[PDB]
Amino acid sequence: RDKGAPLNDVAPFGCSIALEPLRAENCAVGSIPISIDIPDAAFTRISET
Amino acid sequence: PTVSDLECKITECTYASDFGGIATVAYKSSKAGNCPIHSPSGVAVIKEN
Repeated sequence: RDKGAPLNDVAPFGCSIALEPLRAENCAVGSIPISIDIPDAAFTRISET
Repeated sequence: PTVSDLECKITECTYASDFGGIATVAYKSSKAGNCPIHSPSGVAVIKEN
């Protein structure tokens, strides 16, 4: 009752919190260099579209 | 069929070995039927005779 406020109410760059694995969910900040290897079967050949 | 007054264009040319290069051809025939094809230049090798 003379504490400070919670990090899910004072954090920056947009986070939420849990007493669970101690995650800080959904922190929207910056970029992520993401790269995928699609299954070639999922491709449609060009001569059909 | 005489096919002239046509048009040809690649649509997805694959700079490659397997027959990845494709090209639509705006065929402008007189009769209707078969039409043998070939590139007299050796640049292009075609899967369809």
